[PDB]
Amino acid sequence: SRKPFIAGNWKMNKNPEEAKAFVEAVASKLPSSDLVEAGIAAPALDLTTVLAVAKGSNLKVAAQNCYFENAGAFTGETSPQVLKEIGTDYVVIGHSERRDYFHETDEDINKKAKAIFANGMLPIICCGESLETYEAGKAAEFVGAQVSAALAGLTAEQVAASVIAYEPIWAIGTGKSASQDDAQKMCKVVRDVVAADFGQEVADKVRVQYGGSVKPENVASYMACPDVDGALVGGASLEAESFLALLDFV
Amino acid sequence: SRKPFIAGNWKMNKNPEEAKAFVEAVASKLPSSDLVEAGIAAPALDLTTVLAVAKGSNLKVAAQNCYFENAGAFTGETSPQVLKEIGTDYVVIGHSERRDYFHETDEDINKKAKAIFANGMLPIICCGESLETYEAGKAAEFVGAQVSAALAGLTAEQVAASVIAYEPIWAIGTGKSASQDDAQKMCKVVRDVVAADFGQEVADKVRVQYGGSVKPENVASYMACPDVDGALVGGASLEAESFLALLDFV
Ligand code: NA
Ligand code: NA
Ligand code: NA
Ligand code: NA
Ligand code: NA
Repeated sequence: SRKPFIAGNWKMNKNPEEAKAFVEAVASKLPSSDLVEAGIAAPALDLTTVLAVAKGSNLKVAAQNCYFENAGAFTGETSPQVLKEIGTDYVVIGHSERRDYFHETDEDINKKAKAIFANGMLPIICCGESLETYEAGKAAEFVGAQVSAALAGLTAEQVAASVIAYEPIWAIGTGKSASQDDAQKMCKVVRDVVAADFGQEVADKVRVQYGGSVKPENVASYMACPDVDGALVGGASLEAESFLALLDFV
Repeated sequence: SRKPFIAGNWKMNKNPEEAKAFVEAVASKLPSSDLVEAGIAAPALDLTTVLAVAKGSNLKVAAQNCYFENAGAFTGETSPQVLKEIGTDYVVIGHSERRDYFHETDEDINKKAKAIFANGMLPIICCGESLETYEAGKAAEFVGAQVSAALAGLTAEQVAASVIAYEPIWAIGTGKSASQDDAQKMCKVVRDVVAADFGQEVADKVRVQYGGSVKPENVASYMACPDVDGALVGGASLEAESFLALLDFV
């Protein structure tokens, strides 16, 4: 019985005042912690603000990226050590946008996952295949390799506590649309990979989120699929009213 | 009559409480703004804390990097619009470490400079040649090209208000050392390219910092160089006592 987890990725949106207003509007109105886990991945500029207002609530707080060293000569980078000290719960890593624009590799993601656990936090590891890979019938192999690479070297206990988010990158365009069948098939691809590398017992504990489009009238249907344990939500997490609406399924 | 500018680049160091304690120890002890401009480039996690503690002082506040769009689907990026909204003065762009680890290009830097001005802040534009380029005898040409690429499209008034930091990359972690002679030579190369592109009047206003090994014991000797207007200082800016000691040359 894996606990569902809806994480809202604000991406590069909101200043601290806007972030503050959002958390004040949502933190005290989330469903009970036993029913669903709810969190926000906020910009680094906004984190201390989000954490202060989220204090005493069930809203989990995630960073959108971090570097793989605790400190040093890495101008412009966010430390996982500092993230932990300020009270951050999760760190999103390997998001499609970072693997794209910012050249992040499987090796960087693996290093980040290790750094995040070394700093007592939990990673939300993103994966997903391109349109080209999808059209070539290679989604399962590509995603499988990504997942395996990211987890290599973690302990069984660390794997069991990780979150993995599957993004259907191929469905961003015009002529492609993802369905519940896609979410289920791809979330199972992730879990089977974890099973092959760490065993079925570990695989059955790791949460796998769907990162494709979910809406209030469909979120429940997607989450009810056997291998889908939550959602990494983009645009719909930017408004309090919209984010809260995605927690209705519980 | 170019006002000297010492900027302490903390790089990926300090949590918010550490950042607050530092500002508390240096804000009220800085020299008059008429003598020297003093700033701190702090991690994004610490910026709101630095800004609030520095409020009312003459301590300038800088970000260590930002993206070139105000908002959007850029997971993990720091917005220049939010940097302005919180009150940031400067943004360091093109630092050697980012051009290295994150493959940042001259095109990225040019877009960032424009974004920074569009948002009402000032850039600290970093440049500098590799050991290979240095050994090839092509330092002047290489650095000149970086400066020209970074400033292309900016107005003469924007260039006059910009800050450019020459980093002797060939003498950072290579077993080679750079001296006051290299600082003067290379800071003049920078100013000469500004003069060529925007006229000598503009060039005589742009502040060119040195980004090599500067310390309290030797800062005065570098500042005496006619074309050196400051320093973008790393390790020596982490301790309060040491940062203040970089400001006593006037
Ligand atoms: Na499910
Ligand atoms: Na300000
Ligand atoms: Na190096
Ligand atoms: Na050196
Ligand atoms: Na000088």
